[PDB]
Amino acid sequence: SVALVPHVGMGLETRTETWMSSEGAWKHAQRIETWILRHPGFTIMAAILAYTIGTTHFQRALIFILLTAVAP
Amino acid sequence: SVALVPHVGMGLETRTETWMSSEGAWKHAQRIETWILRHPGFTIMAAILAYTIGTTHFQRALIFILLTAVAP
Amino acid sequence: DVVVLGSQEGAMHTALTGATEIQMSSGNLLFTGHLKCRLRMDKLQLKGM
Amino acid sequence: DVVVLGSQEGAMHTALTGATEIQMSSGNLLFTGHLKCRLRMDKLQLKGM
Repeated sequence: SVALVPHVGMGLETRTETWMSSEGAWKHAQRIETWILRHPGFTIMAAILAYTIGTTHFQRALIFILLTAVAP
Repeated sequence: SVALVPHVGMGLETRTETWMSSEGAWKHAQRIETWILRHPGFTIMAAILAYTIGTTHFQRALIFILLTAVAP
Repeated sequence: DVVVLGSQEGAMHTALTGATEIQMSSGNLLFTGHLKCRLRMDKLQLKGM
Repeated sequence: DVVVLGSQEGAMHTALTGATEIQMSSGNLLFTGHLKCRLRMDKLQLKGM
């Protein structure tokens, strides 16, 4: 809805503290960890698919962290 | 905020309709579509970085659509 | 300085997608879901026999 | 049936994460930004020589 597309990377930065920094600076990193520790089986199975799709370890960790990131 | 975690994969879905079936089934794809049409160069750079990693076509396309879908 | 942070009514009506509405105004009347029924029909007449 | 969605105020306050707050309750006074200013100080003596 309107509470998505949150007007983040659009230039316009200054020295002044914005509307939400230190509140919105870490909201995704908290809701992802909450979502992982209340939905673990998709992270195990995403580690299985990421270990399957990918030859070197860098793209395995990359596909793991992107597949973990795309889920809400 | 609370407008995230949108109660999607929770089980509990019956034959009855939910609160925003057919108005929440496509808001994610419309949001990503208008985001790409407002921000093309990250999708060009996502194509470039998706191409140099991924020594086969499948994980190039996979890392491309995941890197597209992570950024709002 | 401190500020209040608005109303999350329409923000949470966005959050309640995928969650089936019930009717709690007078009684907690649900209108979703199912139940399993074992149906024994040993004592049915036919009304026309 | 047709229902309204509700107050979008707090969701709008979530939408503005990354918008620099100004005030316009009186005037339109910004308190952000900058300007490149060429300072030209020719006739600037010392007051005390």
